[PDB]
Amino acid sequence: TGDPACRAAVATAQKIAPLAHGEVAALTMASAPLKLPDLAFEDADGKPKKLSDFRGKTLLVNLWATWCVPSRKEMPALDELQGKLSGPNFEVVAINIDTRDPEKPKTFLKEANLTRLGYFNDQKAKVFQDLKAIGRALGMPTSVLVDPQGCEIATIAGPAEWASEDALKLIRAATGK
Amino acid sequence: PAAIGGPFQLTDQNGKAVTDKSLKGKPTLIFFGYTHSPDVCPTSLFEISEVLRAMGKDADKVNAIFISVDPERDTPATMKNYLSSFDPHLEGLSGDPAEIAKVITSYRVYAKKVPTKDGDYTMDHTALIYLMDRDGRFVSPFNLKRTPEEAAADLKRYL
Repeated sequence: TGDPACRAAVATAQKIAPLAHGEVAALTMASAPLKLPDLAFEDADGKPKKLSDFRGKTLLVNLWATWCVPSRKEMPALDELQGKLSGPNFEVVAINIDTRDPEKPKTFLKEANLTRLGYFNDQKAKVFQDLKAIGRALGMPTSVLVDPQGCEIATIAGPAEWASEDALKLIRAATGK
Repeated sequence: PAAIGGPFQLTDQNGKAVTDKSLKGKPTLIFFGYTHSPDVCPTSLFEISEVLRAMGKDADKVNAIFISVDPERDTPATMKNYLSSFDPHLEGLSGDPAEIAKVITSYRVYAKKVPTKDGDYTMDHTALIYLMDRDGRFVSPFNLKRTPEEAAADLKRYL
């Protein structure tokens, strides 16, 4: 039984579906209403964060890890996607789930000059557990495009060229308000 | 002819010999995969790692054994660098094609090469975890579709 508040997110998925080709071809559009679990994580300053703190904006939620090469390969594109579309209506929420050497992922972003993504993390990797339980963490990386209501619009298991024009078009269409 | 498992001699990430007999005396998790970089990462090794982490000091009382199905690219060296991001209780095993082929037969592991279009391939595999008892006899698959706490509590029953 799909949460009725997420039926509007279902509607968006059907509109932008023709934009799910090329670089963003591996996106599986939501066909049923799905409210995401309120992922609990931290920001760069150690303050507790939840997915519901980002209510009101369309989000791209990514889970990445240092041991997952393609997850760390796509961090520039996500960073380029941020700042290009971030604003009152959109954010990329990239969450690191390294459980060991917490300094390693932090160093990755600094040494690669990726400063637009902040540093959200869950060293418990429970955010991974959260997506796995609802069939939205089939691999790493995993990324979910989430609406202002915390409802699923789409999901992709694996990396993508997020800074490409194919990627940009679907997000721009998905975005509102 | 219908029983899961068989004899083997492989080499761990530290160059030490590990066999089916050295794995006796403890409940033993056997599972299969590869280190070498894929376009999308399988989660089995990380999930076992999280179970091992959930087990605390009891992680010592079990064997957790990761066996390459891609012997042509996986070495102790490749295993060791790869395993350094996961629980230190983990063991990653290598060998010549013939010994891996021999383990693959005994555990009925699906493993076929799948070209990854960028020029390389992915070794598509059986993602199943095999539970073996203290005598190396097949018990059952070990379920990972639950929290690492629930899986850890399950594994502690055999301790």
